[PDB]
Amino acid sequence: TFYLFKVLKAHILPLTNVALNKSGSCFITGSYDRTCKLWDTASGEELNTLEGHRNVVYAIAFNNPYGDKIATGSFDKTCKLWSVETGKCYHTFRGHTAEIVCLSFNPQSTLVATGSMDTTAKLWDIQNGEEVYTLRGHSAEIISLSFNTSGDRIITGSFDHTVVVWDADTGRKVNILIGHCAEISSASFNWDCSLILTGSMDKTCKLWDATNGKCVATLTGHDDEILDSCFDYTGKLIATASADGTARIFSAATRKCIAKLEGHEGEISKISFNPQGNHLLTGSSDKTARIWDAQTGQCLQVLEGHTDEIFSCAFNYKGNIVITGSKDNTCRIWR
Repeated sequence: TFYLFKVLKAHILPLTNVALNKSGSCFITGSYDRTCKLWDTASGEELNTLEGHRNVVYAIAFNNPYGDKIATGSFDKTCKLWSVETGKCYHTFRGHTAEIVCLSFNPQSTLVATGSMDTTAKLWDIQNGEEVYTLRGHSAEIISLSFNTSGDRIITGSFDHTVVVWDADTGRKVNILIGHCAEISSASFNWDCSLILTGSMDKTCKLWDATNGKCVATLTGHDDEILDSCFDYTGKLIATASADGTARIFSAATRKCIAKLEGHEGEISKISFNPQGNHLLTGSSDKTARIWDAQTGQCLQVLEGHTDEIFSCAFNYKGNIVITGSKDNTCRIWR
């Protein structure tokens, strides 16, 4: 069971993304106010404010597990890198020829890979400051992010109905996953990193082999667009969020649908498992952030407080706390 603590209104102009640190201590918030602000979960104090960008900061993440540095991607040429210790601007990355919307880091806190709407992805060096490689293999916007454990590969999802699997080693395409009939929402690796789970706007979720890049499974059930898809910490199960307004739970190995999650008055935006793998969290357009059991299908709790749609919802890494970003430019914590 979860409850509201109090309310924290992050900004008054539109909020882009919410992301927490590994132990749950910290969560970052970006917005249309050209800024990224640094909040901690316990105090609620805005630790630092990250100013310097000339536009809306959209894609932000933590250096998790390490969580000692911050990168921010914005609606310009820019990617900036900060530390969490001090709020100053460290590294400069310019070169993308369109809005930068998707970024993620590498194992060992290597360097940074940025997915931008310039139809390209780029790898930039950080201890040094170089862009080292340009990943050109898409005909459309890159919107999704993933790194495999060990960081040998990077999968780039795009609006051209294709996933391209790059190798961080060479910087060339390993294989190109083809089969989706509409824009791809999300994609990430499982525990083994042998299988890739993709979702798309063509009512389908597809399950690919990481080895050769062959499509092992095609999952049916949703009646409209798919907005998100996820494995859990174990990789045994599969969760899919859709614009059908329903949430579906499959098997990794059997792929027969195990359960349907219903009770929604709206678009389902986000999906995520707890670190334990026993309940499941949903943020949606209607009134809600809701919590389900992965095996029942029953809604264990509906917890409210936001005044409009919820685009973000995530556990911390031991399921201690839950954080949600909404369209009312407010982030709420649930203990």
